[PDB]
Amino acid sequence: ILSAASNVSLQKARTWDEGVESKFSTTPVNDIFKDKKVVIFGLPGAYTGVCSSKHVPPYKHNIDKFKAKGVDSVICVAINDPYTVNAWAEKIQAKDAIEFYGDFDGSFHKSLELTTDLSAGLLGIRSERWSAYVVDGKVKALNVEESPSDVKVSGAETILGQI
Amino acid sequence: LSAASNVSLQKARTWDEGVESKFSTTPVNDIFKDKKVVIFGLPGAYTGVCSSKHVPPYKHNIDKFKAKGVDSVICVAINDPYTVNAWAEKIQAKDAIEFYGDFDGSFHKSLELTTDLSAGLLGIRSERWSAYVVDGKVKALNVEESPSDVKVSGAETILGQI
Repeated sequence: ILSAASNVSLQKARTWDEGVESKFSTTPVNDIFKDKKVVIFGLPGAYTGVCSSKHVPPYKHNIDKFKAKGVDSVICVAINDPYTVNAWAEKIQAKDAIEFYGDFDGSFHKSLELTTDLSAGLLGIRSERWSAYVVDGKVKALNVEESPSDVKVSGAETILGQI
Repeated sequence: LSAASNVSLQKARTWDEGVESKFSTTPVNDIFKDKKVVIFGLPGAYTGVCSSKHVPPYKHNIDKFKAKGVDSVICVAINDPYTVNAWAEKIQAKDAIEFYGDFDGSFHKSLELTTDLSAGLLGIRSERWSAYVVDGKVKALNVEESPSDVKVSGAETILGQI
């Protein structure tokens, strides 16, 4: 726990991905942010509110503009097991354009203090809706929606204008 | 205090739906009270051999169940209700089987049916089980030895126990 803001995300956590493929390997956060320009956005979770409606698409549609700015990878993370994140990623044909990761522990977001209680909505403790541009592990730009159901500042359009 | 042949009736509640705003939840009484219920739980939506060998058999024998007087056949899992639904739709299992969620895990925790599946990248989930409950009392209980096995919680078995 330590409010993300413009610091070094590098905390010994790790995230997931796949589609029920047996080995269960996971990706250390270093392999994701070290020596790379990363655009990453998180959301309440697969199959929820306005995630798979207004949040994800914009990133897929501007995948080129991102790479044009030198972005190494554009990733979507969510506190969902990697198998559901994938089912969902397939459903909205967002894979191949955006790298989807899971954070079933919620440990990734917990280390950045980006978890919020969405038990009223019938989802457990989840992540807030955010986006950030991280260079070699350092947060150059951070956007956290005031309300997880809003897509006012974590959209692709915004972060893009910040790189 | 694991489940065995007792009264499931514990003040918990389960879910369902498909991102429809009201967020109502179903009290366990409304589910088991005065009814013959066949219920089976599994590790979770989009996992191992759940949506492959476990669910189908129940859908395919939905008639035989009702023939025996079963009021409802339900599938429960520690997944939010929106994912359970996405999954239920995907495997065209709805309309045949009532799918519920247990995001709290509270339902299974009260029956001591939770197991740690962190190695498989799923959090704390439920074991793979099936049970026939009459007016809240467990007349038959089947808990797989290993959550990945479908040896005793299948539809075929529970059916032969009603």
